[PDB]
Amino acid sequence: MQIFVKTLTGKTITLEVESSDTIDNVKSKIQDKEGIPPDQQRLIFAGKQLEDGRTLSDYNIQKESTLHLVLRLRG
Amino acid sequence: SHMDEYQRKIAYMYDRPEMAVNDAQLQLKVSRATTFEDAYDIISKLSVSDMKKKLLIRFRNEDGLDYGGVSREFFYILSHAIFNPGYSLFEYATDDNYGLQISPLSSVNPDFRSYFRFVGRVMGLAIYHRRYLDVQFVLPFYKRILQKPLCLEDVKDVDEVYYESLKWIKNNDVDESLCLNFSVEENRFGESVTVDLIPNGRNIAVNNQNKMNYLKALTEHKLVTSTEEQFNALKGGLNELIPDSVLQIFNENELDTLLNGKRDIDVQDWKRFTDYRSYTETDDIVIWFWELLSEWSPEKKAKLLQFATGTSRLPLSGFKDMHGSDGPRKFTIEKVGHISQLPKAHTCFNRLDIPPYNSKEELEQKLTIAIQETAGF
Amino acid sequence: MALKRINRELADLGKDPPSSSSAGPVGDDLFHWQATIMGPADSPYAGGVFFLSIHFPTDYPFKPPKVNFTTRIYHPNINSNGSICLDILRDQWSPALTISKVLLSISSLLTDPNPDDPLVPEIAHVYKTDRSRYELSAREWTRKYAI
Repeated sequence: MQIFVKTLTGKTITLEVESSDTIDNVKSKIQDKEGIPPDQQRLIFAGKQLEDGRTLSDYNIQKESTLHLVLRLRG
Repeated sequence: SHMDEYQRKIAYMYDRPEMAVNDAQLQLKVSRATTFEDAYDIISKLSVSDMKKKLLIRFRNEDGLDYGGVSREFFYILSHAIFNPGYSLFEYATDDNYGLQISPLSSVNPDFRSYFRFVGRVMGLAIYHRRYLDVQFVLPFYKRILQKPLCLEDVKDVDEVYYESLKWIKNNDVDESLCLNFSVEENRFGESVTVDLIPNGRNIAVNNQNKMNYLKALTEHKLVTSTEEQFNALKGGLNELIPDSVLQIFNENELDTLLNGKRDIDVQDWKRFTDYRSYTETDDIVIWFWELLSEWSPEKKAKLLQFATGTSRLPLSGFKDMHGSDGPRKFTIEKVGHISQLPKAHTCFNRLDIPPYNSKEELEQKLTIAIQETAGF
Repeated sequence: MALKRINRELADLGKDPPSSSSAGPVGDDLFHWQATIMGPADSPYAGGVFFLSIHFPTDYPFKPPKVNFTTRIYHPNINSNGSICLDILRDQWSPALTISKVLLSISSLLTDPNPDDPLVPEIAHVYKTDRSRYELSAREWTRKYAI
């Protein structure tokens, strides 16, 4: 399937993934396409904060899902 | 090694026939309270021939032996007076990363040339007479003294966030959404004025074909063109005594060592100007911590300081006038965490969270492991 | 670049606001902005309104703005003075970020406090141990101060 992510700079990035693909694989694809380290990625999907070690289907992610890339919180 | 080559360079420099001190002695009396005024009154009138004689400094109404210590104390006081930001001659590059640089606003004075020539003479006198200042400039300053080309990476030493933004512009493409163009806004005494990097530059937006020229102009204006006259006067004053053929055998680090000596972090000041949360001054994890900091090498102390506070550079007056993210924030030691976890650091508040360990050896091991990824000096 | 960008941001906010947050200059000074954040309905701070002061440095957009809370908020990652230095404002700042992104990030922070950034260690410990007590205290503070 295909998913879309909106980064900080307003650029929309398309990723070719599968429903069974893990979060780690998607983050690796994002790093390959853009160079963003997975540890620095804070993605929001309909208010859900993604976590490593899980899969897209764990977050009820479907076809043409749209995510945002918010930034880390340190206070 | 690096040190042996530096010592060879120092010996060769001080062995030059054009940097030999004369046998005659020159007296120099300055009152302790009014050090800046008397120093500027005397130094700004000495001849170049006079400044090459032996320097003998005697404070007023303070008579004693070991004139070397007196001269060292005088140079310390003068260096902490002239380079003090409150005097509107120099300024910190950023409030949270203390780095001295020539203040662009210093041009407001009717005649800054005399003062900056005096500063140049002071620096040349310190280098000439084997006496050390104790100020810490930014690397671009030293690269300018030796007349080296300045590039984008040099902004890393001045301001980290500015360099990150410039590198972002260099790497990623720029659209027309950003309203960036060849002009810089500077707020001088309330009123904000616009400076054009290139003629008719305020009406030229930066496309993907101009951003390289934009970065070049921004770097040059931020590092050089904003302080042309003042630094020209300062370098004239400095080269009055030290010929430029002598300074140009060092680099941006050997010159720093020659000026300020081997940099060290004081521990007595650190202990006297720190505060604790949930920790008392008699708590074991405090006395062990201070013993460890007492018997440590300067590089590791600098690494710990950068790991905790955020930067390895200290204010001009030690830890007393230490700034945090929003304002003054002294070095804080806190009891937060479990025994197994390593010490943590909140940099924007200068906080070091040290869990309640049970022995000094374990504290030493945890603290040495936790600071490895941090590189200081 | 430090005034045209600010005018562009103000124009963008005045056309399609996020429908929750608002921002505007105080009097006539484009480098000092007041902002209003509505309390998120999915967080204990619901039903409240918070005020922020934003100072734009002259190096904008290369240097991030300084935002500070005004109304008190019982939050692990917000101190008494209201200082915020999260990555969108101190570490991960790029010229592409506008002021609406900062407001959205703060409004998201008001619902998802950090677990391991104890700016207030007592409150962070309460959050890690007794979530119900933390939420009750946050609601009490919002009732006392936000209104």
